Amino acid sequence: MKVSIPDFEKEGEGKSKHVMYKIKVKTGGEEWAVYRRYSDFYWLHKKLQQRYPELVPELPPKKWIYSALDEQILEKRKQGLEKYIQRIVSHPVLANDELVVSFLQA
Repeated sequence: MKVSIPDFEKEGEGKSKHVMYKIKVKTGGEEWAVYRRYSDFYWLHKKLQQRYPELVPELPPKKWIYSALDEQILEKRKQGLEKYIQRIVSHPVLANDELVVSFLQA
């Protein structure tokens, strides 16, 4: 399983600016995308860390981000979340964990 995060996207209203990260997932000759917020990654991390504290990599940190205004902050978070999820899928045991399978397919 090969994963990457080519882009982030802002979805919603104007008052509920939320940022979602587009995760591109390849396995065999199949490819699809899922969209996930930082808070989705944070929940995944906390639950995985309970199961496999030895294997879970460092998650990019929580931040006060004003209005999602700062794209420079978002580009760095995108990059960090990409390294994070790549590291997860590099461990067969995590890649096959039901949480991760759901995270990457739902």
